[PDB]
Amino acid sequence: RDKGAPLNDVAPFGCSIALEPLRAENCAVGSIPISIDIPDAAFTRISET
Amino acid sequence: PTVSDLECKITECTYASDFGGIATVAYKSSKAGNCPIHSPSGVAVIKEN
Repeated sequence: RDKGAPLNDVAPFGCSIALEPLRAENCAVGSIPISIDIPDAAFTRISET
Repeated sequence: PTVSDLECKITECTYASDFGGIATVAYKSSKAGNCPIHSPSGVAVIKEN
């Protein structure tokens, strides 16, 4: 009752919190260099579209 | 069929070995039927005779 406020109410760059694995969910900040290897079967050949 | 007054264009040319290069051809025939094809230049090798 003379504490400070919670990090899910004072954090920056947009986070939420849990007493669970101690995650800080959904922190929207910056970029992520993401790269995928699609299954070639999922491709449609060009001569059909 | 005489096919002239046509048009040809690649649509997805694959700079490659397997027959990845494709090209639509705006065929402008007189009769209707078969039409043998070939590139007299050796640049292009075609899967369809």
